[PDB]
Amino acid sequence: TDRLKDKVAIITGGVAGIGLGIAECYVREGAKVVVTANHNVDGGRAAVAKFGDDVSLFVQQDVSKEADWQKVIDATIAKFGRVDILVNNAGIGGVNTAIEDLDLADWQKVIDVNLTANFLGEKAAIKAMKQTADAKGSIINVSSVAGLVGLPIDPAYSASKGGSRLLTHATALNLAQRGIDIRVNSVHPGWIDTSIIPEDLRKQIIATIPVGHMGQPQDIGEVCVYLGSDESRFANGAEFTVDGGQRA
Amino acid sequence: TDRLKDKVAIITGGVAGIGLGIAECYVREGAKVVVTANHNVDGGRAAVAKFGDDVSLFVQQDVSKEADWQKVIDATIAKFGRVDILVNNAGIGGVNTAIEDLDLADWQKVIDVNLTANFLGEKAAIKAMKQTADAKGSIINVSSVAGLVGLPIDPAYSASKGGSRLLTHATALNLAQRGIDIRVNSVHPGWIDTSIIPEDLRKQIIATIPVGHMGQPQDIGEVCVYLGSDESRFANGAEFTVDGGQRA
Amino acid sequence: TDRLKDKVAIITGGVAGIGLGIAECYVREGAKVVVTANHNVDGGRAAVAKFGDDVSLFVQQDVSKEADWQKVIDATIAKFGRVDILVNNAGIGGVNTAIEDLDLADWQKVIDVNLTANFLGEKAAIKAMKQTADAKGSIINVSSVAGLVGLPIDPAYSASKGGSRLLTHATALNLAQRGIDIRVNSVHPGWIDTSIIPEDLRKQIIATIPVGHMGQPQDIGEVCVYLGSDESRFANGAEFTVDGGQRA
Amino acid sequence: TDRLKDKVAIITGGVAGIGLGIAECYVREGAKVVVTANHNVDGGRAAVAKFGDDVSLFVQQDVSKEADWQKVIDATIAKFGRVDILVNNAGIGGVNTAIEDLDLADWQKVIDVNLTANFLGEKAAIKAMKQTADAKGSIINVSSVAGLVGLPIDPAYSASKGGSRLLTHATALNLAQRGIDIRVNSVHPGWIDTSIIPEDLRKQIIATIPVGHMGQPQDIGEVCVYLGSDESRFANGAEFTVDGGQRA
Repeated sequence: TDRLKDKVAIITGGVAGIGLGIAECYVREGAKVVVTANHNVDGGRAAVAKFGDDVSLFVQQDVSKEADWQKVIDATIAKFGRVDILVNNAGIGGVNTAIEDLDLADWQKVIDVNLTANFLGEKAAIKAMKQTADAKGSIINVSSVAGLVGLPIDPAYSASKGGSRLLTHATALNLAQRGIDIRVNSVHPGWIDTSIIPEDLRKQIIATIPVGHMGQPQDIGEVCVYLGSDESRFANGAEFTVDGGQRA
Repeated sequence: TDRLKDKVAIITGGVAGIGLGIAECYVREGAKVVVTANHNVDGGRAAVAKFGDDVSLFVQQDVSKEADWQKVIDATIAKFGRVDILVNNAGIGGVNTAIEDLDLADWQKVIDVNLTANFLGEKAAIKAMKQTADAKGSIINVSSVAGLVGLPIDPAYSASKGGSRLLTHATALNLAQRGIDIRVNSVHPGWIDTSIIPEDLRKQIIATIPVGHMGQPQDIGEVCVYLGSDESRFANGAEFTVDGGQRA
Repeated sequence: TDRLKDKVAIITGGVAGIGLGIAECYVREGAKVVVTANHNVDGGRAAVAKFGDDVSLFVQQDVSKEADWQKVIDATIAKFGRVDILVNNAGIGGVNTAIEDLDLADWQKVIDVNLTANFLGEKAAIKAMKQTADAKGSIINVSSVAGLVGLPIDPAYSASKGGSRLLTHATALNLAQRGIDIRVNSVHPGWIDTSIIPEDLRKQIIATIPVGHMGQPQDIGEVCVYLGSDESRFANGAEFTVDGGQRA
Repeated sequence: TDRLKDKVAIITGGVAGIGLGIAECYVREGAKVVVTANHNVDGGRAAVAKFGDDVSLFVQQDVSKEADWQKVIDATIAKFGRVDILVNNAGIGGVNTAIEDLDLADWQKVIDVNLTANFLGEKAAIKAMKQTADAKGSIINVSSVAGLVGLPIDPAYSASKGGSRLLTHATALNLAQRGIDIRVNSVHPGWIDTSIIPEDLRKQIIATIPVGHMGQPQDIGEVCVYLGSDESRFANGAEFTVDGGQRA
């Protein structure tokens, strides 16, 4: 049995790191994937060549732009006929700079990409699900437990993650109350082994993970398979943490 | 499939309702199951007849009794050679009344069966896992939405479920700190339709569920497959809520 | 009395509802209060008139505008020579629409006023405290219950209060890590009786409050007196909920 | 102008450390106090002598004992005529024992004292408030953020802390549904400097506190003053954390 047979999924930030692991798990389970990225178009070439252009498609996308969402939706439908799943995975990370010295622009950019872009994606995926999937679908909002090492001191990153969490709740409820079978859940990765970091951090990172190591990207992929499939038809407005016990 | 190939699972209260659902999903994925019940001996025979002698075993068990835990471990190792997964699913409602009118004995029964029994089981499962499974395994405490938010009609229940949720955190961390690869996680079902009730009560229950219908036992089963299998190797000390939006 | 003796506080949204309640408690306890509004000079005059001219000062303020924070700060130091306390109480609801039909401009306006404004105020206040109070002080982010559980009718409000909440945690830790004695906490009001409202809506709001009645504005002020004074010197990065049991 | 004027409060574990801090704040604010202790009878007599026996009383009490609860209630009414506040402060800290090595008797002891005792106290206090204070009162369930220095690894401590959290919510709700104005809330102390400890232990402890220092007993007493008075009449089923940002 292929757990995502004929499902069509949009995965933002989908050609590198965590998003790529989600794409790999999805393709493995029989799904068609549209993977997107703002700048990494060669990442898109590589993914499509890996998966095959019959089951995968790359689209360039800046998730902060309302216009690129319509562009991805149209490209997804044009290629695959429908939209069943949105994985909002694209996000920018946390920095350790003093809060009183943070420029508005740097704050606003994080809010745009980590929070507002989730809203925009939801809105776009919901319309396309009502239009092509009999108002049925699953939306997954991905946000790391910690996006900076040690204390979550990045006010922008933390704020946008907190925003994303409640967005998920409110959206699942906003839909449910009008009888629309579109589930919205959040996934919360701890520390995944993708980007290399200085050893005075990497060792300091692992020191914060009870199980003594980092996750792989497919760890996050596996939970997304669950949430994307009808195995999770009664999971809604909920938070799914895969963090090696980081915030236990 | 076989997402649980050659895993041996103990499932307490596994012969009816949610527990039977978990057992059905487990058997589907190639697991061997030991299902237990305190009173429902005939439900247990029925389960083994439906699954088969070769992959299932019924052991009568009062989860509150320390000796019954040793009994199930003994029977499990004698039958299947090892213990890979414990699902603490057995539980009891509690006396619906005014808090200050609750008898200590009624309070204590609920604590005994919903909380202390979980600890007894973790302990028994951990020893069996170190001895027969190279100190690898997965423990799932089936708690309740009532361990996340207060249940007005039954505070002993709420208390016991909030306790087993935190027990889950501590146990996972206690194991992880010492390098032991036994994961502990909690599952929080909302309303699952498992019994006949008055239509008045059913309406009241459904009003509290945003999606407007109770879940089914296999909804819980599915998340338990994910948690019991190696797919969730980086999920630890975490809470998995399947409640159709109830506490969103 | 005199629990806030010789303290100077800026209270945004300070001339009506919750904020006026906070100001009333603050004045009562010996504080100098700079209350602000964006479009309520009439409100700001009655407050100033009733508090006196020497204990209260009114300033027009758009909390979303970075320039107005400077203006308010400057005028507070002009009048009272220091800043000890900031109460981020200004906030707005949004459209009560279906999520897929919410215009980005409506989303953005809620995020600007409820979330980004809080960050702007924090920057402003931290700078003023560093120089005019020996880097000691208290910031109180007035979020809401909507920042703890989802508000179906307003996903942007939920997202923003969820954001305010984590912003609080992050800001408190950012300052503490640098040995700066500026505390940041959030307060989460449930339903407080401010507007006049129709009986039907009243009855159905009161239906969701376990204690059977809305709170008063001074209920929020009492918890803010505590958070503003040195009685709470060890209260940091925490959440303070006064909601008549609404999210219990 | 005294904030707990004429109030009668029972405070378990109220003769040393944190409990004594709560007692000090309470007497300062005009309350009459009954402080209790299991073994520390000398401390009990000291406290009453310090406060004066016209405003205080000491009763020996094992909070796990149903009968001792009646004893305390009986003595309180005998001496002060009524019961307005209960502070459940008695409690055992945690240990670093391996989960699978923990004896049932050791587990049970902590459950009895840190969870079941809160239930027994709530039960006794509510009856007394109904009978002598017109079904008005305030109940405070105190449980510290950490029971151990490092990771929360003590299963019994964590489980009882989890259960008390939920007992607090459910009890508040159980009462509110019957129109009974007894509020139940929890208070969560961080590390409080109460005893002589070795400097390496102090170092490890402070390492986990973001503000870089322990609190003082009266930090806990101040928040308890707020909760015990009518300043917090709309505060119910809620958790108040005073921890220097320890779990922020």
